[PDB]
Amino acid sequence: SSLAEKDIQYQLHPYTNARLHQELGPLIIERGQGIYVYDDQGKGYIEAMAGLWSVALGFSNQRLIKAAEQQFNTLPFYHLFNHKSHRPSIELAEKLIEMAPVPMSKVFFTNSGSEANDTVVKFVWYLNNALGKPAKKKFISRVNGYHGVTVASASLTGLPGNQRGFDLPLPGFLHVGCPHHYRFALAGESEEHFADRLAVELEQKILAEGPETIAAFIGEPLMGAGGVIVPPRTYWEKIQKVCRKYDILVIADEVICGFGRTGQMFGSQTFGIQPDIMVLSKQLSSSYQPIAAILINAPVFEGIADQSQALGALGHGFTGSGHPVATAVALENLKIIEEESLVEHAAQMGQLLRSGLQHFIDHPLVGEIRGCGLIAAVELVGDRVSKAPYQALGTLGRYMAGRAQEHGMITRAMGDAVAFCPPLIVNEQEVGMIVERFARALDDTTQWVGPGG
Amino acid sequence: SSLAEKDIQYQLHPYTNARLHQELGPLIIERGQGIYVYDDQGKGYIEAMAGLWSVALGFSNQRLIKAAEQQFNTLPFYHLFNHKSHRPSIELAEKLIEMAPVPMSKVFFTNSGSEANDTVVKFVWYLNNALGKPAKKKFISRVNGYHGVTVASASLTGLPGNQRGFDLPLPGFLHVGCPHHYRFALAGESEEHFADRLAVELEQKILAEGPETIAAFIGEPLMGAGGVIVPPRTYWEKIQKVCRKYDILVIADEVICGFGRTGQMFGSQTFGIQPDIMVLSKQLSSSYQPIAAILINAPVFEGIADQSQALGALGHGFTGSGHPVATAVALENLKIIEEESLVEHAAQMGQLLRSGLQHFIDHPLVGEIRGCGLIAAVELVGDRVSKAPYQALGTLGRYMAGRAQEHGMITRAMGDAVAFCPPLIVNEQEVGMIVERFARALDDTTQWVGP
Ligand SMILES: *Cc1c(COP(=O)(O)O)cnc(C)c1O
Ligand SMILES: *Cc1c(COP(=O)(O)O)cnc(C)c1O
Ligand code: NA
Ligand code: NA
Repeated sequence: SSLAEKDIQYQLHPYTNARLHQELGPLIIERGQGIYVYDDQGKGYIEAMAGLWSVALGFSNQRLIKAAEQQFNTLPFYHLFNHKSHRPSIELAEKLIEMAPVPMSKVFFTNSGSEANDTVVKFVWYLNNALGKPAKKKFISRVNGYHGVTVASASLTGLPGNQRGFDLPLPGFLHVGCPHHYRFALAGESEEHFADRLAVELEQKILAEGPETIAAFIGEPLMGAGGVIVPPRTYWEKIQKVCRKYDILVIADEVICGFGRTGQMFGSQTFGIQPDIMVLSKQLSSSYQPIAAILINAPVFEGIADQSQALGALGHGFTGSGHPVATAVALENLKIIEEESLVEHAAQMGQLLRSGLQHFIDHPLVGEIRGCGLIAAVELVGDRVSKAPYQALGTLGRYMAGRAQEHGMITRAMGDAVAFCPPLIVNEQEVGMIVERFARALDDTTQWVGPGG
Repeated sequence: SSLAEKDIQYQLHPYTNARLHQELGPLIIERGQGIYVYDDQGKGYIEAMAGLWSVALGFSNQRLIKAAEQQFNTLPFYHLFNHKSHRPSIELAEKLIEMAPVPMSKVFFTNSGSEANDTVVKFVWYLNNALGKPAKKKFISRVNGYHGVTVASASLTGLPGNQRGFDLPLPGFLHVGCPHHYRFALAGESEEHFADRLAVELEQKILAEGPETIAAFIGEPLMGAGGVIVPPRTYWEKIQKVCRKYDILVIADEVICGFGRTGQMFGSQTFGIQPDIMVLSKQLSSSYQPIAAILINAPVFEGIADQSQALGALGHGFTGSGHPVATAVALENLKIIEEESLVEHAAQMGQLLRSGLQHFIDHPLVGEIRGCGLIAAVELVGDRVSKAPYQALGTLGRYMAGRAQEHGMITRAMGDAVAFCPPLIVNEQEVGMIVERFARALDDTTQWVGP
């Protein structure tokens, strides 16, 4: 049996058509270095997605690899249960609290972003029980938001592909509108008037459900997996006013935006969010180890702490919570981002990426070019006036991502939008090569469609 | 400014009283080797729990550490989404399918046991929707079962500490009896008659709820975190007959029993279980990396595969699913357990542990000694005739576990029981030292409770 035949025989793949997988088999990735990965045929690709929006320092950072070795040879596993602790969890918790964009009290560690958001749901229910508000339990999130895949975190998620066939969302998980002006604003509506209408939708949902029943609002500052959706001017200001009016917690899901993706250290800084709770993962460790972190402010911590005393202990934790190798690698990762000024470098490389894509702004298949910092998308359309797709919605995105792969670049299609999220270490020539491979894929796609006009 | 002060300032601890933590601070563990860990004052402890029921090869296995280094220097991260793959995920999936105790079709990888059980809930809902049985969605688990801490997996869990204050369980997550003869059998009742009554309870729950509404039954072959509870003779045979009668999936939660804990490779082998689905973690990697695995049989795969075609793709996955460093370490871990014959070594060390503890069967505070393979527990009581606690349930267990720590041994209290789950590499004199530190803690506890 070949390695490809064994893959087909033995693995159920995430985010894959299992029947199509039995016919086509895998694309096997063998090795990586810098911004590049190589398949088992020796073909090289720029990883323009940094894997899954995550590999901040690229695929061969020797400082992360040596940090792992040193921790393995000291203490390769221990836990944080029943007052037990270890140095790497303590030093990473200190660094995260001291770099937070608003005053924060404590860190709780998990393996995944999905586990982290699931834990935030439990901690908010625990808190409101502790404060004697047993009705204050409902969550509000947005259409096309992504918050993970557990029964609870996939209920917060607003992408139908995460819910159809899974009996989700659960009761008490509500959704308001996707803040994408290009797709959901009225003809001739300003960004500010769109933001007004979204803030009115939220207030009317709160009043309809009963304000006393609404615990929390969760959002990505900029929505990643749902299409690199930049919210309209004044959205976060007006949404937070409505939340503060009804005593609703604001949760910033920073799993993609965290650690320099949007032009500042946090999406909360870029978009003027003052959250009660932050969720972090992905670039936290450059995905070299599975780890996520929850930051909670003083009021959230004090209520949980009171209830943990009354009930004997906090009845929650994962075996891997604060894993000493994962925390050691994340701590070294954050030191490198600070020491090499990668937040400022990423902001400069992002201006070059956006300028390169903007040469195609009057192309007949280019509907919108969006992003900020070092995250971007180009949304393709069959018709710029109607914004209608070529053939079925998703046809241009799938064709573009296939052509990009042929031209030695891995990008991700989100319907008809193709994404860019390269490693923070990308250099000026490499940004040039990313835009060149985009341009070759667009030329291929244009010849296939034949726009005329 | 001290490391302990920083811990108090910045960390919320799992399974901890946060206010008591602000007063006492942490016990900081600095380093480990073999079966030992050491605190920041240089004091050494036997890790009689193998960390969290998990560190099978001990705290200094150089083969696992080199396997990690080699994978880091090749490909330190990639994913399995959208047909992408990599060698360590493929070779581990092959090894897990070929070593399975019943015929299995496919592996799906997660980071944690909690994520794995949560994923099994979603996959069973997805399957029954695919088969046109939209009502067949309810799960049955047991009192004192432990299946993890997500909103869904803590609903499967049967321990009140995991549910009180969290508004759990969710609707459609049902619980039948804990199969613990010492606590729940009627006066006189044999193990076989206890098993009969538990099988009748399950059948009556299924009929009361509507058989067409019941998707799955989940159980640990023996219950770990809920008290090291060995089920009575004939339990698993009779429960499986009832499940097969109403077309109910049997899920074996092997997160603790997996890879030689119970005297055979799997708890399913020890207890004669033929599951449709298995869940694995912990000893899978000796916890050197966060990883868990779901094994599904042919019928479960064929239904999920058809639905993934109809809906365009399987709308489920974790960033870390099949992480190449975690899969590389787990693959090397399973090779070592096989090459060093640690299933048979663990079985021999387990007989020594259980025979050593049995010397204390007639101690006035010992209610029950239980175990199988290299997992055991001693339950203390304030009165052997009534089986009543001293003061309140948990008072003896808290004091016992604290005295064991003073005597250089880390054990875990489960109410008034203390647990034993040492690394599989434990040697004969090390088992002797574990029993001796238990004995010193028991002497201390006896003098404390006093006349
Ligand atoms: C990727 C992601 C998650 C989920 O993280 P996993 O580690 O894959 O469970 C949650 N929120 C956002 C915004 C994400 O991008
Ligand atoms: C520990 C455990 C789990 C949960 O594993 P985590 O990795 O801590 O989420 C599930 N089932 C059983 C039987 C366990 O012992
Ligand atoms: Na470079
Ligand atoms: Na050491």
